[PDB]
Amino acid sequence: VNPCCYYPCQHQGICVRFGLDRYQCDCTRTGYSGPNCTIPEIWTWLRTTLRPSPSFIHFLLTHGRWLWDFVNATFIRDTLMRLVLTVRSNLIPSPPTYNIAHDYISWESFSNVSYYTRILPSVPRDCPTPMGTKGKKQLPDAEFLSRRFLLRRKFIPDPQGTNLMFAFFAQHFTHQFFKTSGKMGPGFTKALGHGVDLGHIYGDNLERQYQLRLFKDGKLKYQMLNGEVYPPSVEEAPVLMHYPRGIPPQSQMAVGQEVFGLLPGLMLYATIWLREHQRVCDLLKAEHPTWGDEQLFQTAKLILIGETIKIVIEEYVQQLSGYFLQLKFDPELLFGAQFQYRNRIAMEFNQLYHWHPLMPDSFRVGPQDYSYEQFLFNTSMLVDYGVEALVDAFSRQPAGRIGGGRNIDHHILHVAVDVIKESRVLRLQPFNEYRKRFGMKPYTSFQELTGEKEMAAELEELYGDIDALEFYPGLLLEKCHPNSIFGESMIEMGAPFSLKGLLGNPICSPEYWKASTFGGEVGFNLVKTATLKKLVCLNTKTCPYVSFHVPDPR
Amino acid sequence: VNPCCYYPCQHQGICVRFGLDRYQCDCTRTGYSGPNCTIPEIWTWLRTTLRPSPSFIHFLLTHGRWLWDFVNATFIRDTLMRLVLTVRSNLIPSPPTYNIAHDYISWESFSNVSYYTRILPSVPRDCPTPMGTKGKKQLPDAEFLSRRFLLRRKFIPDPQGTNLMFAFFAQHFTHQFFKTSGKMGPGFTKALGHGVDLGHIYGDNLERQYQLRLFKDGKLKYQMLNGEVYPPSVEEAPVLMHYPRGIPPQSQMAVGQEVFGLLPGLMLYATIWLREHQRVCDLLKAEHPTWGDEQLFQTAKLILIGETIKIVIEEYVQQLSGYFLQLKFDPELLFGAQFQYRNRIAMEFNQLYHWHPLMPDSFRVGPQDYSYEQFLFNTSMLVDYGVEALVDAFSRQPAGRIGGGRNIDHHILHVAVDVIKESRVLRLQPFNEYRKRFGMKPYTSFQELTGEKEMAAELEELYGDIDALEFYPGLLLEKCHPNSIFGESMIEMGAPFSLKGLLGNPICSPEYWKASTFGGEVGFNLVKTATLKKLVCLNTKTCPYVSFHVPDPR
Ligand code: HEM
Ligand code: HEM
Repeated sequence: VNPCCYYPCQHQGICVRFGLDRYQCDCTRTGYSGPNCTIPEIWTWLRTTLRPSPSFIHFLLTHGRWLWDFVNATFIRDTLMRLVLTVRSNLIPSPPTYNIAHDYISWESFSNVSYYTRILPSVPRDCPTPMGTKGKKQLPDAEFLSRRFLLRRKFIPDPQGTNLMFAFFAQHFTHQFFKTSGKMGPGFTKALGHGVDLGHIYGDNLERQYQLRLFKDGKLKYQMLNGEVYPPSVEEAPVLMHYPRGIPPQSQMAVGQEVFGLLPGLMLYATIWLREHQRVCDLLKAEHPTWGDEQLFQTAKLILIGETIKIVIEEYVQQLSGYFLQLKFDPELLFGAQFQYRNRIAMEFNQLYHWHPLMPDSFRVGPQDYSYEQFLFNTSMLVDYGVEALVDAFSRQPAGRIGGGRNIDHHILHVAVDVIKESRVLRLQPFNEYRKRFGMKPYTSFQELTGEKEMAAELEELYGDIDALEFYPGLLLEKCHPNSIFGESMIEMGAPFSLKGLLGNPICSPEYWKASTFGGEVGFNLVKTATLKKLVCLNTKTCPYVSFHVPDPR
Repeated sequence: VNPCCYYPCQHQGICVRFGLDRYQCDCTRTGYSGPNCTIPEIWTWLRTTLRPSPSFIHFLLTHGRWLWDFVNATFIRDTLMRLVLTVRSNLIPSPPTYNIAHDYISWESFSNVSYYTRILPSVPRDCPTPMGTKGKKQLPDAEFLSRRFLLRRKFIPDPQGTNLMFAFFAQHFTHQFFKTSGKMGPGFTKALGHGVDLGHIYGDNLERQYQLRLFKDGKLKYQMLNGEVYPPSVEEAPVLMHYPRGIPPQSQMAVGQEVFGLLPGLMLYATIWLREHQRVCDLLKAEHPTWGDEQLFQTAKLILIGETIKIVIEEYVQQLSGYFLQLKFDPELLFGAQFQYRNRIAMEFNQLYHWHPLMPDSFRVGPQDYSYEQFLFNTSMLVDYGVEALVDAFSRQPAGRIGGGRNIDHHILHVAVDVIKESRVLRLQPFNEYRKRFGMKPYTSFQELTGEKEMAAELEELYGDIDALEFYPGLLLEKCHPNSIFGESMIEMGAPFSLKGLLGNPICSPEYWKASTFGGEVGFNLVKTATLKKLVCLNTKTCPYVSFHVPDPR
């Protein structure tokens, strides 16, 4: 009973439940027609039938680097880059649609921005299985799936050669828009602003942003330890910070994102970006002696946002895609498109970025391995080695494979367990529903999913139906592409959430991406040539190896 | 000293002050080039030179109704309507640009949404005149300009034949997005949501919205006086309401916008829309017996927003434009355009909608005139005459001319005085700067402005330079078009602020304007055929004369 439990409306048509026993699919401009939105318009049809396999497109982006050096040297770089942007971005709705409270559009869902859109509604709470129709009557014990399948047995490094500089960049970056409320529950972001507002550096709330500001030359407060510039102490900026009970204000560093006390990893980066902010303030001060503090501050936040979003497209995403296409951040590729410039980070996007397999077994800085119980919460390590050293270290140690399964180190394995349970509170739909939704074809067996027989078989025994595989488990347990860090679904589902958040940033709008926004060519060129090496090395007394890539191929 | 005081950058290029003594104009994609953004690209040029006079275009929209009956019967209705939408909407920046605190783009200006964008920055606080360069060293005494020029001498009715149903619709409507904070100051809207969020019916803050809700069938609370449905008392919904000290809870009606106790006018309408909400709830309940309260509520807010925004385009704006073009609200005209769906109501747009000249000398309901001291705060009048009667009355009494000057009745003349003083705190730029900005040509004399010699001459004596006429005074004192309620500037500056707020509503987005949003065809057709007569008459026991127009031409 309840027709919408059968997920009847295909090609993202919407199932509105009508009088009691019946329902209706709204196929408004889905490209399909008829009662379950399934008969293709001739165009719709032709497009889909000619669309090449995802797994195949991947290989073309990792086919002969010669041809791609040539394509990268022509304007086709720009064409394909525009096209990646448009095509991938169209899959994410704008304005936002639903949230935990509403599986319909409402104005509230549209304005209460403490919320996280979901792109697919809840499994209706009146369905037979907790997953709709198919599946076991009661889901697998989370604790169990994680120990049995997610847990690191033997460390598998990522084949693409990702290092911890990347692992930690990703952590830092992600934690400016993923900040689940806790005190309100799942759904609910405390990181309102919903994207690359650099609130991990400056604060999710103004009051804290003023607490971290110097209010001189547009600068941010800091402290000076040994030779260098390190974040101020909670002594000099009250701000808050989560630190294990019994750690003292003085020894705590005040940062922006309250969690970053947790590891050096997080702290390292927040130091680089504070140093970078100061630097930019001074160039801007030099340029405009009139400016005054507030304008220097705000213009600096804009440059650094421009920097962050360039480094992410041209270096971070270029590292984990592994495409030979040279990606580029040129906002102007979208000025001819019908693109909306706004973003709402989705709860599903939060599940998908739960990629803790990157974290290794121990942390080798210098020639000494550190345990997690030495690394996590170590307050001195940063100050002791200094930004230069740690960058080099993290740049050399490899990060783990994400996809494939059996790779979450036990110290953090509990997190993946909480993720699966949140999928459950969240009532996230099946995996495959999301597969369909992101333009992919559903798995017919776990054997197709995994790509082996042993796990697949037990997984089958547990879930009961491939059509009942939970979203996060399936994401992590799917077969990796060739010799890649994850497989098909991570890229096809993750990529649109990521490119809309990046290019849907107001800065990229024709209205804002003008040189004056940044304070004239000076500022504007700083965002236009930002580079990870430049970020680290211009703020360090000596340049280490800095890369998202593990060296030389060693 | 301070180059930007001379307003150097033409065609809305932006004057960034550089090292001390010098500055630079950023002409990024203005269509013009060179140091003050003045040399036209050949396209830019050709367009502008071929653009017909505004005053002329107006006459074409009030040229032979025969030709316009034919154009209205073809698809050209839709073409011109699309074109009005695109063309007018392009003049308003999206995302928002500045605010009182920032005359540069900043992320804060972009996210602290208690703010009101201004489309042109402040007169820099270091300029010689308070208006930049030109003008008297100290501005005209507000008190004086208003008594001398704004004040109603003899009532001039509006020639277009606008009535008080319109006067009060406009008041009600406007007060859902103009809610200056007071406790924070000028700048600062308490009506966050910035547009047609129907927060005048439902509340600017959720907590109050829950206080006004019944939480049964999606309905809103109410009370039953004599035969009809009237808003609940502050007794039954705490909510707040501004009522003159000493009025008791029971006699106060609880509404949504706290000010609406002030007049029957405001209350009358809030009664119609509460009755309309309930009605819609029931149709929706009838359609979907499954639905439950929250979804009925939210789907009703969406229908009523759709209604409000139709009635405004096809009836309200059609009444005060007086064009023979039949305007239409069809969101689909913009699905091919590059339109951004977001709005931020501007402080200037608040000044311009300060059009208090509509209010008459006394209020004749029935055959008895009421004084302002009988009308304002009269708690019984609504209940005493009932919605039916008052609609008829207000539908017959004519509203005053807006433009032209000398028409603000003394009882409310003080308001216009506060407006001019807020223009001053706000440091709003000259009038003409805004003229240029909205694609018009500046006045060379007050004589050109006004269109007579006596006021113009004294005005000149007071302001010192035509290029120093304050924005609101100039708006109200400019010569009315032919036999129209206001003149050129009110339409050319007001119209874009208005059409972006209307069509930049999320509901109009391709993502939302689907039948399901509204709950299937039923709901969707209610927004698609909404009419003022339907609004009033389907919620009243007997249909009066209902119009924005004064009858028959009498
Ligand atoms: C490889 C880098 C990492 C990435 C990309 C990553 C990503 C994430 C993300 C996206 C969240 C969700 C945040 C929210 O919405 O509130 C999260 C939560 C969490 N992560 Fe990580 N993380 C990483 C490394 C770590 C490490 C090293 C630890 C170990 C200290 C860790 C422990 C946790 C915990 C405890 C939570 C919050 C509690 C919970 O979800 O139940 N993460 N992580
Ligand atoms: C013809 C209909 C009217 C329109 C279109 C109109 C419009 C406005 C607007 C746009 C505001 C600004 C609201 C804000 O930002 O806070 C306002 C303020 C005000 N109006 Fe009206 N109004 C109308 C009739 C009236 C009447 C009849 C009165 C007399 C009781 C009145 C008295 C005021 C007062 C006292 C203020 C607030 C104080 C101030 O601005 O100093 N208005 N009006």
